[PDB]
Formats: sequence, C-alpha cells, structure tokens
Amino acid sequence: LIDIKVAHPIRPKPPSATSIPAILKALQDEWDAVMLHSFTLRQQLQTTRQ
Amino acid sequence: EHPCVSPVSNHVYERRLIEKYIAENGTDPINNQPLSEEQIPAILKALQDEWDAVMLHSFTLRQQLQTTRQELSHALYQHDAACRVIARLTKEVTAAREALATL
Amino acid sequence: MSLICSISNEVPEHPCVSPVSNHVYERRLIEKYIAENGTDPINNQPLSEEQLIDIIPAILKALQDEWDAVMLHSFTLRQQLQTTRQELSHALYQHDAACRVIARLTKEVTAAREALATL
Amino acid sequence: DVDARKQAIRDAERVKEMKRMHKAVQKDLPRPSEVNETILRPLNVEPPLTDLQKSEELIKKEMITMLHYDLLHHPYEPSGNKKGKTVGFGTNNSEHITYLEHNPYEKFSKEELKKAQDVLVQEMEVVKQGMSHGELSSEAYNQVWEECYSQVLYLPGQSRYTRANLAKKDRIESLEKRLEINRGH
Amino acid sequence: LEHQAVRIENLELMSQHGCNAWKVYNENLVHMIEHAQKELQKLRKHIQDLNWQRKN
Amino acid sequence: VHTLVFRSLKRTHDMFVADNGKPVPLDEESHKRKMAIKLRNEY
Repeated sequence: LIDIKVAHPIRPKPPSATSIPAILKALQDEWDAVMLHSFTLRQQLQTTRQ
Repeated sequence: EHPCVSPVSNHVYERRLIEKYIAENGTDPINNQPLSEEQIPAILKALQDEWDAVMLHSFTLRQQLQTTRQELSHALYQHDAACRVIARLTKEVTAAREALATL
Repeated sequence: MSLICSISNEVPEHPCVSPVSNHVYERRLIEKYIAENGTDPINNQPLSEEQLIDIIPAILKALQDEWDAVMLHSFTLRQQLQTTRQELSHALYQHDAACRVIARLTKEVTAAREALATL
Repeated sequence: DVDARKQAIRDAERVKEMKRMHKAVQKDLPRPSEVNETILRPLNVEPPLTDLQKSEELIKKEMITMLHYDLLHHPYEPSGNKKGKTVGFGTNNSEHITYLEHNPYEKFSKEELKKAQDVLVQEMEVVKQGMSHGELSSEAYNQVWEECYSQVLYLPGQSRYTRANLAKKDRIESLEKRLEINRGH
Repeated sequence: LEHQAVRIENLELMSQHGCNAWKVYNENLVHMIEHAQKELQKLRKHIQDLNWQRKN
Repeated sequence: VHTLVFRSLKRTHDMFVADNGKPVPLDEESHKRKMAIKLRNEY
C-alpha cells in the first residue's frame, strides 16, 4: 500500500443544525439510514437471485 | 486522469507530468528523493474534533487555574498574619494613646 | 503498560512521547497543539512534531452520558478557575487593604511617637 | 524646545500614578459590580472583640472605600455587554462617591505602602513559623481547596456562606436556586 | 450551559467563514459533476462507437 | 488548619453575593486559542 497525505476539503452537512446533542441525534439517524442501506443491499442481492 | 501516486512524497499526480519530470530530473518534484518511471465519517471526525478541542481547552484551563491558585495559596497563610499585625498595632496604638492619656 | 496522555489526563488511543518532557501525549491533540503553540505543554519549551516518538442506541446513550460527564467537569473547571480568580482578586484586595490599614496605623504610630517625643 | 522633554516627564508621572493604584486594578482582575454593604458589623457586637476581630472590621471598611474608589475611577466589565445588545452602563457611581465623601479614602503614598509591606513581611515570616502549620505542597493545597470548594454552599436566608456539613432542606433549596440561576442564563 | 457556550462559539466562526466555505464546497460538487459528465460523455461516445462497430 | 482555608473562601464569597446574579463568562485567551484551533479544523 502506497500512502497519500493530501489534505481534506471535507465539509459539514450543515453546521447550523449541529451541536453535541444534535450531532448524536443526527448520527443515529444516519446510522439507521446506513443500516437501512446495507439491509437494502441484502434485499437487492436476494432479489437479483430470483 | 491516470491513477498514480509517488510513494515517497505521498502526493497525487497526473501521469503525463510526473513521468516528464522524472525523465529529466530522475527525482521527485516535492521532496527530490529518487523515483523510478514505472512507480457518517465527517460527523465522527467532527465529533472527535469536538472532543479534541475540549481536551485542549481543558488543559489550558487547568494550566491557567493552577497558575492563579499557586499565587493564591501563599497569600492565605499570610492573610492570617495580616490580621495579626493590625491587631498588634491596635494594641500598640492603644499603649501609645494611654501614655499620651497619662499627661 | 497502561498510560495517561499529559494533555487529556486520560488514556491515549494512539500515544507519542515528547523527549522534551519524557511524558506521554495523544498525537492528534499535541500536533494540533503544536500547530498553534509550537511548544511543549508541560513547560513551554519549544517542541516540534517530528521529535514526538510514536508508540446500537444504548452505546450512543452511554457515549452521550460520558460526553455530558466531560461537560460536568467542563463547567466545574471553568467555575473553579473563576473562583480562584475571584479569591485572588479578593485576597489581593484585602492584602492591599491590609497594607493601607497598616499604613494608616503606621501613620498613627508615627504621630504618637512624635507626640511622646514632644514630652 | 525644552517642552518636548517636559512632556515625557508628565507621562512618566502617570506611570507612577498607576503604581499608586491598587494591584487588582494594575492586574485588571475581576472587581464586583456592586459592594456587599451588609459585610460590615457594628462595633456594638456584644461578645468583646479581640483586636484580631476588630482588625477584620478595619480591613472591611477600608476595602469598601477602596472598592468605591475603584467604582469611581476604574469600574469593571469582563467582556463588553455591547456585542449581544447595547446594555446601558447604568451603574450609579454617585452612590459610591457619596460613601467616599462620608468615608474619605486616604491617598497613601508609595512610600507608606512600601513601609507597611516591609513590616508585614517581617511579621509574616514569624507567624508562618509561629503557627507552625509548615508549607503544604501545591498538590496538597489542591486537595484542601477542592475539599473546601465542594463543601461550601450559599444559604440565601442566612445571607452568608457556609459549609454543607455545617449547614438539609435549605441545602437542597439552594441547589434549587443554583439550578434556577443556570436556567436564567 | 457549556453546550450552549460551545454552540455560540461555533456560530461565531460559521457566520463569517461558513459563507465562503459553502461556496467552495458547492463548487467542489460541480467539479465532481464536471468530472462525472466528462466520464459519462466519454462512456456514451464509446458505447455509440461500439454500436457503430456493431452496425457496420 | 483546614478551617483557615475555608475562612478565606467564606470572606471572599460574601462580597460576590451582591454580584452573584451575573453569568460565568469564558476566559478570553483559551476561547480565542480554541476558536483558532476550531477554524484550523474548518480549513
């Protein structure tokens, strides 16, 4: 593996909503969205079988 | 366009330009080491940085608090002495007054 | 063995040791510290990063409570810093007052000594 | 032609003036926006005061006049109220001046302050040994002060500060008030 | 209260710098779209070049 | 000896009873340093 050290332009999404309680609230929702997304892949793959 | 990275400067290049430079110089454009011609997460990072800034804040506050508290600590034992001098002087001024009261 | 980072005062995830202080730092914190400060936190001697030798919701509820737990300590450390400053301001105030009362009484002692010398 | 040199002298005396001003002003430390006048005890206090206890009342009255002198000359703000909204700076300086008019602050010289400080240091040396409590480390002082800080709680009805072990329901009621203060901010 | 203190501290930076940073980030999305459209136009051309090979 | 330290706190805290209605404002220096760190994370 060849390392990269380019800096990140990565940006909040948005900052105006965010605070420590609100980050954890938003993170949970994104967590649920990811688990919905990953399980959709399971569903999709299962569907492509048929 | 093309996927290539110098493994010694860890920097991202377009294959036309880096092979041009290596052919002339024999070396890397960003650190001049040799290189051969062939060669949720945003939220979690932010929340880590939220923790990070508070810890640096916490040390700074600890440093500032302890700096003041050291100076304060010396004054406390001296504070009781301060009341004693005025007490002593109130007795001495009384003694001097009574010598003046005599006559 | 277990260690403590000297900035956090908590266990480092990924520790690095300043030879300028012989003591353990959590790399992402100290490099970010060095970015502004350029100096060793322990003693304000100059320091640079290369010198640093390297070495579900219930979970988020637990994380939130521990996040709040830091904030408990955060107000406390701020308030104790204010209180020690408020003590120091008062203690100098009473010391300066103590000097002025003793100056008042030194003036009293001076006048009384002169008045007894008059006799 | 000489007058340019004279101006330098005039400003140098202003430095000396600031040296006469109190150490808390010189360090620009926090100063209280109003003065707790209730702190003064009558001389009519019925158990006969030791000169030590008399000394506290002398310090208290002097410090209040110094505070009023500071509220006249050097009133305190931490951060400038302006930025959130233009809060009017309506401190009634006249009231503190009025106290000063009744209770004249003696403008002690730098010499008198120095002489008093020298006398203090000689007594402070002797009392440090004579009380014989030694020197704690600052680390030990941290433990003692944090013990003091966690013990100490304000009881509004007594109008005095107290240790919670010395002070239950009123202690809870002050926690209610303490939390209420946080709600207000 | 400290959560509000940290919040209000964040808003100070976000007012001045966040306006510029939003503009820079929105540009970066356009740059992703420009690279994607270039690759799409490469791909659509290549598919239609293949179709001309098929048809001939 | 411990009471002597408390006595210092007690004397100080009485004066602030008049002041006590006001907030717990941030130390400017650490706040500015942190904001510098924060902005450096924004860039």
